[PDB]
Amino acid sequence: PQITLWKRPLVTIKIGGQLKEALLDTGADDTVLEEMNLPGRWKPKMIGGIGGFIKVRQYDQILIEICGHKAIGTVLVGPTPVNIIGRNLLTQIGCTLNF
Amino acid sequence: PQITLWKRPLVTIKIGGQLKEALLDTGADDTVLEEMNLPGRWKPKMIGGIGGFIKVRQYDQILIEICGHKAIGTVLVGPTPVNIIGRNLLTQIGCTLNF
Ligand SMILES: CCC(CC)CN(C[C@@H](O)[C@H](Cc1cc(F)cc(F)c1)NC(=O)O[C@H]1CO[C@H]2OCC[C@H]21)S(=O)(=O)c1ccc([C@@H](C)O)cc1
Repeated sequence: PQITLWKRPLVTIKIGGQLKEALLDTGADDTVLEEMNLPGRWKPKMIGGIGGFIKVRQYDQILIEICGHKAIGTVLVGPTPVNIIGRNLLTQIGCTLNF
Repeated sequence: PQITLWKRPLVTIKIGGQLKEALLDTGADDTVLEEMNLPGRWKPKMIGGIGGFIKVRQYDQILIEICGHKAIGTVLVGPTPVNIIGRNLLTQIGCTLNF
């Protein structure tokens, strides 16, 4: 799909058997999801944005189905206000910006 | 132009006679620029992100030429880690997401 930007670019995702809504975010290098129990081994990490930093659990090789398009990669889990699909996964589903 | 996301979608903007680079950010509702000298009256405002909130100076009806495309709209100036072009201006230059 082609998505205009008059509204937030929210898509439906499937991760860990759970269904969520997530913002397709070209301003995010990596994917950040609100707290969830994601199976696997994880390493602590810190990430920063507007307003400061949050502590997240770094998970590698996580399967996510983004708008029906499958991708595997690093997924950060922590206290983000919103689920964010970052460029690490946008590249796998072939997402481009167009103007 | 069509832009892949293997690298940050950074573009050159011209605002207030000054040249800057700014991130095309579909996850940002609003445009927020690193500290800069913008002529005009401005209103105090607070905006939130991953780490919390920052105080910014709000400038309305500001002209920006983003990658050679002209847009006029609100520009927030404050302690952002990176210059971000948000949806309020991306819609004006016809930016879309495509996958
Ligand atoms: C400038 C910040 C940006 C470049 C440094 C990085 N960020 C992405 C932005 O797209 C962000 C998305 C966002 C949307 C929300 F609705 C809520 C929220 F908390 C975050 N937008 C944002 O802060 O926008 C501001 C301005 O507009 C407003 O609307 C939206 C909120 C307000 S990040 O998320 O911090 C982030 C993502 C990933 C990493 C690692 C994994 O790489 C680090 C950091």
